[PDB]
Amino acid sequence: TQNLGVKTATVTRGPLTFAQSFPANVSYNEYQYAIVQARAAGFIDKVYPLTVGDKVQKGTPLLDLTIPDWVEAQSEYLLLRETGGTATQTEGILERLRLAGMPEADIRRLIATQKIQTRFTLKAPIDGVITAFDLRAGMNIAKDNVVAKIQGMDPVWVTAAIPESIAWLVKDASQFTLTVPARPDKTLTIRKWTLLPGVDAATRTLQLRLEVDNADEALKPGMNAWLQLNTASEPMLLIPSQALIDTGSEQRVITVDADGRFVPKRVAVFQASQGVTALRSGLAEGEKVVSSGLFLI
Ligand SMILES: [Ag+]
Repeated sequence: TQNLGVKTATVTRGPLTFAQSFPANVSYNEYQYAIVQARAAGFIDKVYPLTVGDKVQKGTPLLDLTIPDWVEAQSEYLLLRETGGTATQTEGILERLRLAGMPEADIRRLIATQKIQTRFTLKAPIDGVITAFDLRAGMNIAKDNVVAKIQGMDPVWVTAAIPESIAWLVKDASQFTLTVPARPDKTLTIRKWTLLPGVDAATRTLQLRLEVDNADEALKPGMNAWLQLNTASEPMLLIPSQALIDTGSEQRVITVDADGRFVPKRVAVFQASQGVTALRSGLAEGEKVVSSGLFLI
């Protein structure tokens, strides 16, 4: 017999979810930078109040290079304007200067002020941080030289390493939980996600690129981060773990009959996890099973 107090569950067919944890490295994304490089070749000036580790916005100062060749060309052009000159010829000369590297705004300014144009302070393009920033004091610059570069933070990248098989299992962003030791947030969005086929033969792991959402600012490189990644399995018959009993080779449980009448069924488990058990053999889909309750022999 089995007096009332029950509770019930019904076998259903599904995959089992396996949760795994990996350690991510927080990194600055490569494409989100800005390289301030210089057209023409030039000497440096002023050099500003910057130290290589600073916040910058729209590049608003940075430094100034005064240049030789352009000035000579401008002077020749000015002389042509003063005398009398083919307007077209003057235009061609201007075009050559523009080609050399003249900023267009600067050329317009020179035309407006018939002032030999000579000194430009260049401003960095993006609101940003600077990755490399150390040259100073009037030095030669050439061709297109790095005036250096600026790092941006709208995005961030957290890297986790996965086994190849587990990685193939991946698919969808939802089975992704990201968390951090320093600065736990309301949470962190995962905005993009990618597997870089490059197999860390050091080990047999693929590299997972994760683009975190850095719009408010609480993110840095080499901070520490845990990627709790969710996974799954070919589908199996699933019972709600609690109702299942063995303590020996006896291994199983009770089947209802809509009659409210019980019975023993000998099931095989396969695996257990997270909160449910998956049987290899034993029960049929939809069969009823019990998840709470007690009764007497
Ligand atoms: Ag299975």
